Amino acid sequence: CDIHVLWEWDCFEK
Amino acid sequence: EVVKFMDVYQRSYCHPIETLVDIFQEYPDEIEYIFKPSCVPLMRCGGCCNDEGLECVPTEESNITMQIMRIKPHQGQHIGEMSFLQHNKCECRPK
Amino acid sequence: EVVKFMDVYQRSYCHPIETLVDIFQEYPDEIEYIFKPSCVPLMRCGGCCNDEGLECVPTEESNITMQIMRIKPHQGQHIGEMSFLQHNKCECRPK
Ligand SMILES: [N]
Repeated sequence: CDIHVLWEWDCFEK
Repeated sequence: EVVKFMDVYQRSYCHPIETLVDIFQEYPDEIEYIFKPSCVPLMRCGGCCNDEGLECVPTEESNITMQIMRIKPHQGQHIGEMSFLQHNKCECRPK
Repeated sequence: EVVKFMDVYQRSYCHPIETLVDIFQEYPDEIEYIFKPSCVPLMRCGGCCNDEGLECVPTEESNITMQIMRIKPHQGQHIGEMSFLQHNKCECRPK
């Protein structure tokens, strides 16, 4: 989950 | 009746968004004159990034030309072309 | 290759437009928190009235609720509903 790119869901929950 | 998280996060993430800009904002040295319209719609990078250390900056730009009216006091009415900077692509980068 | 005057005038004239607003501006009593996303898209009055004697103000408003992620020190990551003010109608009115 790179910080410079738009995230998907799993980047937030885990 | 409640916007779900992923819809909000994706809709607000750094991207080009139509922004209404006052022409004096772009060209402060022309505050002496009167323009019609006084503001123009421009695509400019907007939104937030995943971290406060990053910022939404353009990675592709271009000029757009619009028909604007300008008039000086007690003088003739002019209509002509004015160019404005537009943002075509945006990315979250270190500031 | 040129936006025509009437097109520029209509699109820039006072009306509700999708604006990207920082949550801190809307919840000043919660500036301790870190929000994700840190900004939300909201309908807000924007544009110009083409007369220095007039400004673009909301004449009708409503609420919208969104899922926002919240965290502060001594606390873990929460997800909660936050309500925001939206502008449904705008008109040009004396300053
Ligand atoms: N994670």
